[PDB]
Amino acid sequence: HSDILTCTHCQAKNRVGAVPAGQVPSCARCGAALPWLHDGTDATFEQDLQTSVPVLVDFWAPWCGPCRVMGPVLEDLARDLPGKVRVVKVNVDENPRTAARFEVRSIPTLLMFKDGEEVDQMVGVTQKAALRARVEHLNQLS
Ligand SMILES: [Zn+2]
Repeated sequence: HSDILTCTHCQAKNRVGAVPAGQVPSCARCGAALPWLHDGTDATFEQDLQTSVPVLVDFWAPWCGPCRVMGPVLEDLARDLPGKVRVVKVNVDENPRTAARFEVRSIPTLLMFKDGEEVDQMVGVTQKAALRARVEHLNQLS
């Protein structure tokens, strides 16, 4: 599974799938760290968690009103913190095993993982500044 990550600096489209642990996606044209935001599936979820950077898993659905608001916020978060967070979007309509696994009840639900373990949970709309603060906090590496 692969997704296009667009470089903020030179505009290059970068098709990126699995990322070796210890590394973060970078632009193949100019070298800059990419905004690491992409779709995740039941099939890919365990691999999506195998990174060092904080992993922000966004359970969303087409019919969910607040998801239309939260999408752009997560997009800005990944752009502002390129390579310091991995945003994994999980369409619950299409990925029922992972939604059930984490006992998702409200849409949107945002879960934050660190080294494979759930470390935070945010139901409903969350301000981007609070998200940024929790991500930099986790980047202290704790
Ligand atoms: Zn670039």
